[PDB]
Amino acid sequence: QTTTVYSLEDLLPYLKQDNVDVKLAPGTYNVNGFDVGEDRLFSTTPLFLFEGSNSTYDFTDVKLNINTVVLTKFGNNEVNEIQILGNNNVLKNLKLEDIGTTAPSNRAQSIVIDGRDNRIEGFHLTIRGSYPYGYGDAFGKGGGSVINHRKHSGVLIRGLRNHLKDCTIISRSYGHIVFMQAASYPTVEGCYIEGEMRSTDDMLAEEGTGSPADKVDFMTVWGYKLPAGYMMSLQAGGIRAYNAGTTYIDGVEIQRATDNPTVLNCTIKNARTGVTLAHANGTKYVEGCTVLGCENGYSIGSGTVVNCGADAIYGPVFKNTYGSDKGYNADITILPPSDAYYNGHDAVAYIGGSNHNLTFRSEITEIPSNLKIMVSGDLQGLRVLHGSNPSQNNFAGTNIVLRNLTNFPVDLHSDSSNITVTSCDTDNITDNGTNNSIEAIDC
Repeated sequence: QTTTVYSLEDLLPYLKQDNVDVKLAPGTYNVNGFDVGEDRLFSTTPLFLFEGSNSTYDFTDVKLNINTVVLTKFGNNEVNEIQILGNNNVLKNLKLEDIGTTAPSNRAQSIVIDGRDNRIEGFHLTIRGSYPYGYGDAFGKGGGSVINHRKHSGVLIRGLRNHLKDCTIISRSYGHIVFMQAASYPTVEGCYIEGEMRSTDDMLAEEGTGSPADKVDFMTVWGYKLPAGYMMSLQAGGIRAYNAGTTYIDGVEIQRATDNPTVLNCTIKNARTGVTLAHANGTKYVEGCTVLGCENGYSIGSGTVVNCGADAIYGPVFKNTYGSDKGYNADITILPPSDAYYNGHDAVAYIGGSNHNLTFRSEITEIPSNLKIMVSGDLQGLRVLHGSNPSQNNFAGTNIVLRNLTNFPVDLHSDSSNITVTSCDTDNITDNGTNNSIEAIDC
C-alpha cells in the first residue's frame, strides 16, 4: 500500500497523516533559500515535521541537499531540518547533506526525535554551518560564552524508546553529533559518527591575525589561556547524554533527564567524547563500540561498558566523571593508535569514585612515556586545569577492582584507597594510596 511521490511538495502533506506508507522516489532534491517563505515550499521550521504516527517513509537513493542559508531564513529562531513528533514511525535510508557552511541565525539541529517508538535507520547525514567553527568549546558552549556561538548539532534523541540505527553521521559543524535530552530508553545502534580535529597549537598560531580567539587573547571559558599541546575536536560530543531537556509525547511537554540509554556496536571518530552517558539516570549500557581519536573514550558514570575499544592518541580511553561515580563496570581494549599521538592529558585513564570493576586490555608494546592509568590525582585534562570544572578532577577512589592487562603504568594517588590491582607487570606501578593491593599476573 506504498504511495510514491516525486517531489518534496507532494511529500509534505503525508507528514501530517497517520498510518501512511510513503516513498520519495530515488533522485536528488535541493532545498535553497528561495524555497523558504509564505508562498514557498517551506513556510515554517522544522522543514520536515513528522506529526503522524504508525507511518513508514522510504528515502532509498534519495539525496536531499539543504543549503545552509536556510538556517538563516527563519529569523532568530532555532531551525530543525527534521523533527518527529508522532509515534511508531520508521524513516529509512535518506542521504542528507548540508550545502555550504553558513551558520544558523540562532542554532540548528539536523534531526530531532520526540514522540515514542520511532526509528531512523540507514541515514547518511553530513552536518555543516555553525559559529564559531574552529575552536571546539574553548570559547563557550552555553551562556556567558567568551565567543558567542550559533551551534548546529546532528541528531537530538528525545522522547521514549527512540532508536537511531545503522546511520552514518558526519559533522563539520560546531555542535554535538548525536546527543540525548529528556530521552527515556534511547538506543543508538550500529552507527558511524565522525568529526574532525584541530590542535590547540594551531589555534594559538592565530596570534596577531585578529581572529576571534586572538581578540580575546586566547582566554578560554575554563579561566586560563588556551594551553598548547592538546588535540581538540571541532565538534562536541560523539554520543552525549544530558541530565535535562524538553520532549513532547502525545501532546504532553516533559522536562526530565535522559534515562536508561543503550549504545551498541557504534564507531565514533574525532569527537570531543566517544560515549558520555554519566548525566543520564537509570541503566547505562554500552557494548561493542570503537572510539578512535576522540578527546575522551568512555564516561558513563555508572553501569556497563563491555567489549569496547578506544585508542589513546588524543585523550584517555576512560574517565570517571565525578567522585560520586559508583558502580562503573568496564572492559575496555586500548586500541592501536589510529594516527600519531597528540595526548596532552598525560593519561590513558582517570579513575575515581567507588565500587568500580575495571578491566583494561591492550597489545600495545610502544607506550608513550606520558601515558599512565591514574587512580585519583590531578589530571592534566584540557578542561580541568587550574581548578576548572573542579568536581571533574582531584577526587578520591575507593573500593575499586583494577585489572590492568596492559603494559601501561599505573599511578595510585594518595587519595586512593582499597584499590585491588592486578597487572601484567607491577614494577611500573606507583602506590601512594592507603590499603591498596598490587599483585602480578602472567601474560
